[PDB]
Amino acid sequence: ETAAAKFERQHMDSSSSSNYCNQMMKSRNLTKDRCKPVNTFVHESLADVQAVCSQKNVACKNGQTNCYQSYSTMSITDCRETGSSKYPNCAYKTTQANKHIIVACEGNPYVPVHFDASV
Repeated sequence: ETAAAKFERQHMDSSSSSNYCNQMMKSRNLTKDRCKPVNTFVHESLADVQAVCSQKNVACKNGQTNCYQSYSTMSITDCRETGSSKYPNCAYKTTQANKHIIVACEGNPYVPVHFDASV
């Protein structure tokens, strides 16, 4: 699995409910080795998200310079692990929102490889 493929698996859902995160985090294998604390799914088309790599260049949280912020807000779902959540039964809080996304891009083709933040 490539870095680009991994990004699509972990963050893309172009296809809501209170149990969305509980179902999605498991189906996308984000709770295999451990309960991933937080994760975000983007409901926009792959083309629209891949297009962010040519948008607003901004600094990455880690200090690298290959991050890009979307010019338009995007429909996203933030997943956050609850306190009562215990592996292997990872429980998540599903929250829908419309915000600008920031992703790190790499390669040729230059595509998203890391979801940095939502603003």
